[PDB]
Amino acid sequence: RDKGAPLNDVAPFGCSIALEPLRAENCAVGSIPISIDIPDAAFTRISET
Amino acid sequence: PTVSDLECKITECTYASDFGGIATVAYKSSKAGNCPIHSPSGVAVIKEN
Repeated sequence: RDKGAPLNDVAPFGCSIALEPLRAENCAVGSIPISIDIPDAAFTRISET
Repeated sequence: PTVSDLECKITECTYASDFGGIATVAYKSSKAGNCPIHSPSGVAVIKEN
């Protein structure tokens, strides 16, 4: 009752919190260099579209 | 069929070995039927005779 406020109410760059694995969910900040290897079967050949 | 007054264009040319290069051809025939094809230049090798 003379504490400070919670990090899910004072954090920056947009986070939420849990007493669970101690995650800080959904922190929207910056970029992520993401790269995928699609299954070639999922491709449609060009001569059909 | 005489096919002239046509048009040809690649649509997805694959700079490659397997027959990845494709090209639509705006065929402008007189009769209707078969039409043998070939590139007299050796640049292009075609899967369809």
